[PDB]
Amino acid sequence: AQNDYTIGLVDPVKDYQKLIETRVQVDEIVDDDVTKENFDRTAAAARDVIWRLLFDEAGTSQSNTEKASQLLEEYRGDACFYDPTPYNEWIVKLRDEVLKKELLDFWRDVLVKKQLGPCWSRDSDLFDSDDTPPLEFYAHAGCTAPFAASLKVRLEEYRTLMKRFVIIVPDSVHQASVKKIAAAAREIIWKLLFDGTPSAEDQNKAAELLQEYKGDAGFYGPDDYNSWIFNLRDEVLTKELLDFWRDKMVKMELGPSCARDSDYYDNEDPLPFEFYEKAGCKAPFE
Amino acid sequence: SLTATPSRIGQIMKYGFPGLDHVRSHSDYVLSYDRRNRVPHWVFEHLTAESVAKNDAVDRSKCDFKQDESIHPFFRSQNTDYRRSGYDRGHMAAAGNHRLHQKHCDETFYLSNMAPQVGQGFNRDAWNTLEAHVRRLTKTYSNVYVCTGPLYLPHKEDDGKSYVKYEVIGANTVAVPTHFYKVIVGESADHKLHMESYVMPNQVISNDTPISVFQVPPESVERSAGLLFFDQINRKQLTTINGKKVA
Amino acid sequence: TATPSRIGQIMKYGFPGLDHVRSHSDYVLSYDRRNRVPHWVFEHLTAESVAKNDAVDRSKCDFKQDESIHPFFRSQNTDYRRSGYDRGHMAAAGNHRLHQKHCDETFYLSNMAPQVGQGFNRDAWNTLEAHVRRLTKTYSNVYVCTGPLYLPHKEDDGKSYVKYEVIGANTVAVPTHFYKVIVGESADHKLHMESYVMPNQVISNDTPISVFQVPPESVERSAGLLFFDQINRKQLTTINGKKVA
Ligand SMILES: [Mg+2]
Ligand SMILES: [Mg+2]
Repeated sequence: AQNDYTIGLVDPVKDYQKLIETRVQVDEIVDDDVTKENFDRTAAAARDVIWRLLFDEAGTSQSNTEKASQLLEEYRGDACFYDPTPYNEWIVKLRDEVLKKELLDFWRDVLVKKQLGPCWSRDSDLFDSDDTPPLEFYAHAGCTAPFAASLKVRLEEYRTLMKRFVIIVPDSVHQASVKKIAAAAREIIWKLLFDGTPSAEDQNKAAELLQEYKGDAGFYGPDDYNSWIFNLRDEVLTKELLDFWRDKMVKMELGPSCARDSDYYDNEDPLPFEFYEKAGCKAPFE
Repeated sequence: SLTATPSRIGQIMKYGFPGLDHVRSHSDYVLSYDRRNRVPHWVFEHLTAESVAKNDAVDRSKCDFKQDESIHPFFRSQNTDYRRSGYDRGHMAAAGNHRLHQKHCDETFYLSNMAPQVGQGFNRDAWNTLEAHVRRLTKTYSNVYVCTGPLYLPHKEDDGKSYVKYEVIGANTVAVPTHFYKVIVGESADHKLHMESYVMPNQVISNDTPISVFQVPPESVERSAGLLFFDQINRKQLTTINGKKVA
Repeated sequence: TATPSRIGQIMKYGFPGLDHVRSHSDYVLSYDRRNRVPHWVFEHLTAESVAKNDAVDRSKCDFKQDESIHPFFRSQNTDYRRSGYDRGHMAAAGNHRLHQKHCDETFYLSNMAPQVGQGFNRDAWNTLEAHVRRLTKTYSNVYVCTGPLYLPHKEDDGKSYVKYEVIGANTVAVPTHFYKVIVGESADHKLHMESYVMPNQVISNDTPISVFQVPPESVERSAGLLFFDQINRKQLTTINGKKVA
């Protein structure tokens, strides 16, 4: 039933756990007032049964004391999170009954050894180090708190230049420092290729730089590159540097920057097929 | 027109604000900036056929990625953060959604509008496909409202516990989101409202993957983002959600 | 029954941010809906407001969900139970002793982040909270901002990542660190700042809290917030015990 919190003496811990699981640990949004009462009613049923298991004189202590110990431990673990006060007050009366009836093994082996007295900062987020530890609870029948002792104690020319000069720096300044190395890359390439008829060595050195200058341009803004690369191609073709055109500019895809090489572009952007479509060549892509 | 205008902000934000963290207005989009992560919490856009139409007067080639000086220096992403990071500077408010004027487009290139996105297979492909779809929605709906933003979603580990984990790049520790969303409302000719919402992972996605597979209930985006979208619309008054009729 | 609004008094030195700001009777909170914990809380303390009061009994207070938060973003007791984490006050209950109600309001789960219990929440973090309260003996007024951090670590690959646990069905974020940034006002009207970052982990009871003092600007850079932005840092007399000169 809805308003019944039955904990049988057959499997007390299991009956107790089912009530918590269904009435308290609900992963649906519930009024905290409801949840608090649900736990208070489960707690009260648990306390009743523990008291009976220990003192009723039915059954055998062998069996019933073990049942009480297990239920007490499970119940206390929940009380530390949901409601330590009722547990803290009741556990004092339980001890007092335990001692009066001279159940000293249960006092020593269970309540003391398993530290099942009042909840405190060792076991509950409802407490902290400035609260008074429940040391005194345990100081009965020759026992002390197990925690008592603890408390007493408590190309590469271009690269290197880019590595040196390229911190909160205004865009236009950093733009210019990038341009200075960009212009300096463009001007030596034009020398290497057009001071006369370029050697195989100097065609390699021009292609070397142009690939890395393109890569950097694709990040810093390839708009200058995209204009100028057309001028370079036209001069390559006027000077008849066919070897340079085919094996370097075409083969290594040194045309305009695009979505293949740069985050300035995406899918919908038109690829630069037309740039490569000279001297019989085609774009190295698709 | 050429600056943030009170009438336009109120037009863009017709259906409410997803959140109120560090909200900034540009000429044609609205941005909430996440100072901790150095990327937006969200951006908001109101698209029409006119505003997404190709305009000869808009040259995207004149636009460069630049630091946003209206953000305190401690919380600005910089080009240095993204350089050789393995990530693109990915627009939240896409440059193609803002073609009424050059400056409208220019303003999408502030690094405060950027988040690290996988390039090939996402920013440049699959994510663009979603962007292109939202623009094409203007041919169905006269007005298309869209909120775009990052997510940082948990995964399970060998210990059985759940964890959020993400790379942060550069000296400014720019966060790399695990996923991105778009939550979209179109207004039809009659007074009907239609919602779409997508969540796509920030990773290489196959080019043959249709964007439809990334459709998610809007409430699951809300729960993950810590935001409420289109709060002025009761969801019981939508006509469809991800192509599915509402009661 | 003072005339100026309490939120205005507490927030004298600025707002670190303006996301989802709630004013309680004696503290101010900005709530992080994505993480289901605060971005920050702010308190203004005096000797009176932190003094032991017969009329305030912390044991009468209950941890409760904040019904003013939308259901999607609300942390719940079920999220913390057997998580391995305490429900950790950002605005500590011991800081708000003028009235029972002021104390009760710090037990809203919206004021909580997951905190390591023994060795942290219950101990070292409490030691810092007690230190901030003790400052009201030196300074007439003590202003303090407390909040979570989610700090990156570097891995074998030379890359940096932010990693943190999320607990319960409501995926409540477990911060990696917490800070307090504190300003005391002297009787000579001079301003003194302190600034701590502590890891959300077991800390030895032997560890002096001074070990955890860091420059305030480091906390700001990491938090994505500005603290006491109405004080020019050249206006301060000391920062973490050292003279500004
Ligand atoms: Mg893009
Ligand atoms: Mg605490």
